[PDB]
Amino acid sequence: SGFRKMAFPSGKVEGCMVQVTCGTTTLNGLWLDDVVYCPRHVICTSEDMLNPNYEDLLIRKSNHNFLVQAGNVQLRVIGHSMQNCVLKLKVDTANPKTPKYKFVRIQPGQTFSVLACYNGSPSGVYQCAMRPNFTIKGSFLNGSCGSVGFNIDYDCVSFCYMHHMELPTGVHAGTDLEGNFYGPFVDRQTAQAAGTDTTITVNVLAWLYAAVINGDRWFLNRFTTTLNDFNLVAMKYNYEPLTQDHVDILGPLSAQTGIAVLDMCASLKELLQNGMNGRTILGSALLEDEFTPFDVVRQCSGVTF
Amino acid sequence: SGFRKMAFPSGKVEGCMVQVTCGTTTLNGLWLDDVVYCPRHVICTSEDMLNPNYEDLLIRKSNHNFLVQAGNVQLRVIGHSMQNCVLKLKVDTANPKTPKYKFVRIQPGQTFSVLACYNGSPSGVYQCAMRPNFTIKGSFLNGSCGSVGFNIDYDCVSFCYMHHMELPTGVHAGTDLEGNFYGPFVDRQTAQAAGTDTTITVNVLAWLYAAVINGDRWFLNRFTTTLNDFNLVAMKYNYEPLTQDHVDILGPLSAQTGIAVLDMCASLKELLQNGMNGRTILGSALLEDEFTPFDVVRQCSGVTFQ
Ligand SMILES: *[C@H](O)[C@H](CC(C)C)NC(=O)[C@H](CC(C)C)NC(=O)[C@H](CC(C)C)NC(=O)OCc1ccccc1
Ligand SMILES: [Cl-]
Ligand code: NA
Ligand code: NA
Repeated sequence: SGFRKMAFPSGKVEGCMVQVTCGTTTLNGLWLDDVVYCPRHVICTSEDMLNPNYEDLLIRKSNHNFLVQAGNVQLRVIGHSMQNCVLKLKVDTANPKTPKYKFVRIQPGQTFSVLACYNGSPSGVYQCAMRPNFTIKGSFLNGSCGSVGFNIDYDCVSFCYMHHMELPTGVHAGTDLEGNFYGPFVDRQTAQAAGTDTTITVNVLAWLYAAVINGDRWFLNRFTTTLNDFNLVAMKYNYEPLTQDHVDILGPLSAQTGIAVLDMCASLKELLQNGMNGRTILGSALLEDEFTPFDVVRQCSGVTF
Repeated sequence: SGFRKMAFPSGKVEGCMVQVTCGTTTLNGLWLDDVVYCPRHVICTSEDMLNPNYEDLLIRKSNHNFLVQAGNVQLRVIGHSMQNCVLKLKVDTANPKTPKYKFVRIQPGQTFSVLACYNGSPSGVYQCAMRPNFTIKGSFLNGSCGSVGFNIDYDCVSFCYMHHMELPTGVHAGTDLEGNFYGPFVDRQTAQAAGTDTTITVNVLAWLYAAVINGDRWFLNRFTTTLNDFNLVAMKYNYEPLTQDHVDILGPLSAQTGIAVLDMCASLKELLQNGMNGRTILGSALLEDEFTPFDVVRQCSGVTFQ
């Protein structure tokens, strides 16, 4: 028993992290097969970052202007190209530690593990969610750009996030590994802000199921509701709408615990309307929304990789 | 910016995890150099879990009664010995993935990463703290025994915990890597219970300093306190006593933020009295006590958001 914010084991990703330096800028790169992926703003000076013309800045660079270091070994760059907001540096050696992997783009509300890195060296690992406002509440300091987020399935690493920037409220923005930003953000030093966020309803419900599985039941009640009635409450409390697909996805947990989703929605309805009355759930005084239904099933059944 | 429960990258430990089987019992082992470490209760049988005589159980085993599997490879056991509550199986192959490592026994309040494993394969990684009552609040299922806790400050893995058991409140108990339990617990299924737990005061103060570093001051006040008056109040909320050692350890965070330690103590006193009035601190509505002063300096900027 027990329930913790749990990240995937990071070893398969650790073996892919390298240091990329261009001019005075050093950040992290991801070395897979014979290509190193990193943020394209590595080629910028501070002057450039105000209003960068990335097409123009890139032609001015040669393969020897990119210094790529895997541990204490320099990698020789033999080509360079841009894909959206990601730079792709072809190197002369395929990474022998390349895991089975694919690039995926995730949806808001989905969770992933972040391997925070500095100077090409992994430093920490933690679990995040893509927020509805397309930010992540990460923990990043200067030099963390190029750190990546991922999920694992059996032996396949699904890379979903590359870190690019911090917004004024202290939350973070980045791209998929094909260089497309999550959210309405750009890689230039202009006025940008996180939009108003909302709470991920289906994940709160998943975590209430985790609580019941771990013996925390005080919030259960005799009542049920309907999707329409509950979604009017969700809107009121800046919760994401609950769809029928969400209900279907929670089906397993409903069957296991004997609490129908709309039954649990009646519990969440009451928690939103009344609060927790001084009590806690799984050690939290807030309604936690960064566990997905899959995360709950995976942790409570001990799936391995 | 930001503040997360941050674990160490687990790869160095993943490369050491193996499966150990004796009889019908399978759990995890830790393969370092030519030795596999695992909980000695792998040699128990179902009928004899209350009062196992481990010396008598072990003398009846040969090396080939232990099946050690590293991924898809069977390792050959060529010797065995018991050290306290850990079994040490000598194998015929040194682990080529052995990191630089050491064994350290930790004190209550210290934190570490756990790599939860089943059948020698990793499931996930998370942060824990050694509670004042010598338990940890982990996430462990059947077969998780032999999973380990560790830190990796400066590219050396310090192993500090090996998982052995779950107590009735759902919390967890285990040993250091020399096999000595944390706390008064024994590897027997006789009735045992964790002591009343308390909050790790020095860690709460560290986390309040982290909040200031990251730009939040709403919880501070104009007051101060003596150390003794603080402890008289904090103990009424089941907080651990704050010692002069703890005050000294908080010095660097006090210096970076300009908030004297006993002034932060006065802030904590008021928070215990008032709650948060609908506010949060670093994304929490409770006072967090599983970040150490060392953890805050590890994760936070050296420059305060003034
Ligand atoms: C090993 O994988 C397993 C891990 C647990 C998380 C399940 N450990 C054990 O099975 C362990 C073996 C004994 C010999 C140390 N037993 C326990 O952990 C046991 C609970 C299990 C059966 C779920 N706990 C236990 O016996 O605590 C003592 C006790 C006894 C009676 C009443 C209260 C407490
Ligand atoms: Cl310690
Ligand atoms: Na109900
Ligand atoms: Na020791």
